[PDB]
Amino acid sequence: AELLTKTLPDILTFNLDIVIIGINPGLMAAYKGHHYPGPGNHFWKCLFMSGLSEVQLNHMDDHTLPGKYGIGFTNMVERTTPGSKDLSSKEFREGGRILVQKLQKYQPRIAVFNGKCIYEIFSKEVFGVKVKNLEFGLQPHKIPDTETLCYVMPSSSARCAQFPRAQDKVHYYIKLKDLRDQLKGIERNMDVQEVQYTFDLQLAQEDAKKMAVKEE
Amino acid sequence: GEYIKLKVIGQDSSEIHFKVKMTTHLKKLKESYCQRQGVPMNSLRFLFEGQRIADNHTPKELGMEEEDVIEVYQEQTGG
Ligand SMILES: [Cl-]
Ligand SMILES: [Cl-]
Ligand SMILES: [Cl-]
Ligand SMILES: [Mg+2]
Ligand SMILES: [Mg+2]
Ligand SMILES: [Mg+2]
Ligand SMILES: [Mg+2]
Ligand SMILES: [Mg+2]
Ligand code: NA
Repeated sequence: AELLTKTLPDILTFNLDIVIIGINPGLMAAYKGHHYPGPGNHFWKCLFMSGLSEVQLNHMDDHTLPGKYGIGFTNMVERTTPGSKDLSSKEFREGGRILVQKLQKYQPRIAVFNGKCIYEIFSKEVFGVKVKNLEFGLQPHKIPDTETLCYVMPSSSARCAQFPRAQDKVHYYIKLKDLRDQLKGIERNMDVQEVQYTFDLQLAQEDAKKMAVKEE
Repeated sequence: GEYIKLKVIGQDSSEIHFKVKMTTHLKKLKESYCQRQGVPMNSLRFLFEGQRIADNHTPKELGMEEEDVIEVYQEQTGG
């Protein structure tokens, strides 16, 4: 089949702690049939760097996340296509209905929005609210008629301009892990707690470029 | 016990704030830092006002206080 007609099977089950939600399937993800295949994405690196996974995994391990990590995947819109930040209001709205339907069925503890962009779209087409001063992290609203929380993290795509490297985004994966543990009553080692991360944008871009040039 | 906020600054000017317990071995801090930065524990050295931080040093032992800065350097040349 031609790439734009392909879809990406989501990975959902009951009793999940986290569901990673993006706008729609990326080109490489749809092509390979796995969620967030790098190197143009920082998801898997951040997943390990934040301690959400025990070892460094890759897109071919996505199927193991529900069972071993209580993590699943899906997207706002199932249709594959670049420029998805500007899809029609009607397509987003319909995708939102389907997404909320799945969340109300599986009831994951936290709906994790991969980037402010997708959460902004979700709020507009589902809540009917243009969010003002959207902050990263936990949001005050839950998925319609459920106890599922909404958590917003920086986009994992390498295209994210605000955060050039995986390490510039991992802070929120760490905060997500801390929240997750709290919900499960998992003993949190309060000896050390990361509370803030700031960096120099330009040096980060240059660093990201260099590492990208080094062929392993 | 009591805790203090420490700022860990890297050579890329990244600055990472951590809330740390005064009586805990900084090994945890160094470990947390190395993992979140994606580098080996032996690839970095942590300094507090000229003093290299050992795994069994605690903020209280080093005389650290709120807002103190820890500087991190690589043990080897750029990646
Ligand atoms: Cl196509
Ligand atoms: Cl990958
Ligand atoms: Cl973002
Ligand atoms: Mg997803
Ligand atoms: Mg970060
Ligand atoms: Mg002590
Ligand atoms: Mg001791
Ligand atoms: Mg002093
Ligand atoms: Na040591």
